[PDB]
Amino acid sequence: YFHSDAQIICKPHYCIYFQDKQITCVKMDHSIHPQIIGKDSDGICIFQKVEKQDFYLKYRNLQLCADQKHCYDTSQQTCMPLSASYPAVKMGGTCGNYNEPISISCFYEGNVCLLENPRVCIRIFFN
Amino acid sequence: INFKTKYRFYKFISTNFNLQTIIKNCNDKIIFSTLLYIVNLNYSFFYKTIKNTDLIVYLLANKFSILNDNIIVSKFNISKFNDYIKYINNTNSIDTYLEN
Amino acid sequence: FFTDFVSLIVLGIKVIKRSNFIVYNPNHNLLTYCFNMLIFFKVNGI
Amino acid sequence: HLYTTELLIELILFKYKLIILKFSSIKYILNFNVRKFILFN
Amino acid sequence: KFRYRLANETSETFQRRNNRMVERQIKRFQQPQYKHAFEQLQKNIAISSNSGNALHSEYGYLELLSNESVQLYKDYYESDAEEDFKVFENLSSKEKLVMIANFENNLLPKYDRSEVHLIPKRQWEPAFGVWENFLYDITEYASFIAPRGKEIAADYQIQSAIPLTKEELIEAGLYK
Amino acid sequence: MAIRNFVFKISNQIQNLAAKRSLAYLNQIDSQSVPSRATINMKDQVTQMQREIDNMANVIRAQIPDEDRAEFEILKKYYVTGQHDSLVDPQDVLLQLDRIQVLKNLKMIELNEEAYDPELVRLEKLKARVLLEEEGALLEYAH
Amino acid sequence: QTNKEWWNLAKNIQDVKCQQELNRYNDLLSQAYTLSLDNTIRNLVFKAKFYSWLFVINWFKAFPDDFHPFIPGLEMK
Repeated sequence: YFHSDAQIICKPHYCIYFQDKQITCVKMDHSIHPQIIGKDSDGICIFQKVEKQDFYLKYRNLQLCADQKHCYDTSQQTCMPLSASYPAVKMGGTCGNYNEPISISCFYEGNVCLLENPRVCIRIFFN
Repeated sequence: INFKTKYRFYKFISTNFNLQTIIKNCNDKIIFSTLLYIVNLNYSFFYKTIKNTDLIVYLLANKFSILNDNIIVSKFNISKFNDYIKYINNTNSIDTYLEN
Repeated sequence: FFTDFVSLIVLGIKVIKRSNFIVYNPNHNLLTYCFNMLIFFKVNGI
Repeated sequence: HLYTTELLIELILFKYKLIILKFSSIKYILNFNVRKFILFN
Repeated sequence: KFRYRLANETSETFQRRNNRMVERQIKRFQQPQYKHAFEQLQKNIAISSNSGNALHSEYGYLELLSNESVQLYKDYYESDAEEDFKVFENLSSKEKLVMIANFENNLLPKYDRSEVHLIPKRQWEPAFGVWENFLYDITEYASFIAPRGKEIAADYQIQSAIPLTKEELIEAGLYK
Repeated sequence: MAIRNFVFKISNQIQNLAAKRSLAYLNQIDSQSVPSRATINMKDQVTQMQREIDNMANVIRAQIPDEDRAEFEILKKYYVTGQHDSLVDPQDVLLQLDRIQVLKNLKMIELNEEAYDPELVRLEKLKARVLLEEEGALLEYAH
Repeated sequence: QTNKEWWNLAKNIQDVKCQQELNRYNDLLSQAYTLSLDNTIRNLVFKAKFYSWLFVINWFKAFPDDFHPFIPGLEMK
């Protein structure tokens, strides 16, 4: 079903019947990465928050938090659990990929804050 | 907490701000989230008064108003001896005239 | 505390003047206002 | 904090100053410090 | 030799050589770099008047003094085939200071810059007492009289460095 | 009024002297342009001092072993600007120094140590120490 | 008329173009005066005598910091 999902991704997505049936079958099969890629590609046409969140989560190859397989089906909105999971994933990502540059370059935090400060009023300067 | 609203703000930030000069060799999602964490850690005293997104847009707009591409900014406290030395050594009149 | 920020360009391309800042900032302020309303960008700007 | 961090800062500066002193003389260090103090005054 | 050039020259020869020197200096001061240096000199007068330590804007003007003195020497003595400028090509700190000692800004107003500035005086209120009037006078001095005096004195100091423009020199009849 | 005028005359002279002290270098009112030179002299001294420090590092950069250069640079940087910046973590500077020391020891292992089992043991320990992709359980099972 | 140690010290020194700046490094360049002597009793006695004589002859020479004819400077470099 991965090839069919990839083919449907090239054509019009999120508005069809055979594509919806293929997506339902893939979600039932519960693929590891092919399902995530299909969900990211199909949901790109209709809105971008869910598709981009799935693509970013699949960039790190996160097998856990499989709520996306059900949330992406008829994703007219976002559930509370899905929103909480996405927020937690983003916060973990920023924490990790901010601690990593500090380890690589100890002056990274000093640089960025000094890049946003110079062109401000005295209100931000006094801080 | 309004994931689409946060993603809409991220899309606006990426649309008009390059955002790649600040952090290299990474995706825009990581850069945006890292900048959010930095501003949260350093600008909560203004979070309690003005909006998070408003402050972020103001800071990024000013930073890229200085120049779109990479800049190197060094701060000095003229009242201190070491910082005054660094300030009067690094700065040049030629560079200032040439707008460098 | 009062501090002086010295901004230099690694590329060497010239920075833009203060009037260029006062031109650049309102453009993105208006872009954000079109994006979202009820914000107070102008008050923060001045 | 504010005590262990300052001890670590002092230790790192001490390591650098030991590296300096290994490849330098006492007279040169005294002259440099005297000139720096005169500049500070 | 350059400090007492007039002693060795006649009146007419001194006039010719010094006119060449001053004309070339005037032409140099119309360049964008010198104009920018003087503009930044005037920009940070308020900040620089609060400390004896110089700023970057102040040091931009001071760095031009050595090269300006060297160029003045070259302009006055360009006729001398016995003069070697390769010694001026590179100088030490002491030599640079020695050259700076003989620096003159020929676009400055040559007349006396001393002036009288009137600062309004507060008249003692008969209603108030001695202590209340004294407190009012101290507040007036620390808020108005002292800033006015500081501004006047700083303006007197800075105005003895910024030159007249070519247009002002022509208007006053001091050039060409 | 006479007392106030006398006080203002004293204040006027004091303010003129204060502005002369803090702005003598701008103008050539003083004969031979003395005070200006003094301030310029100061700048020279200041510049020299900084250059001196840099030159010292260059000397040390040419006499230490090639393996140590990076470490010295780190320390040098922390002596120049790292300490004065409050947003730079001395803990992270120390962690970076420890990582560089671990890398140096790993390179030292490649100097023909000729230890059959200790080579693998130390390689695994250093890989898991600097938090590489290799897991600690990997070397635990290897042992 | 210099040696390898002084040349190394001076080549590691850069961005110096006036003799005053190089005079600022007079002690560091004077470190090039390295004596490859032994630690025996006779060599230690000779070192003591030679250092005392150097101190006396420098007292009689009496040159200031800025005039050091025996410490090579910018001309050699």
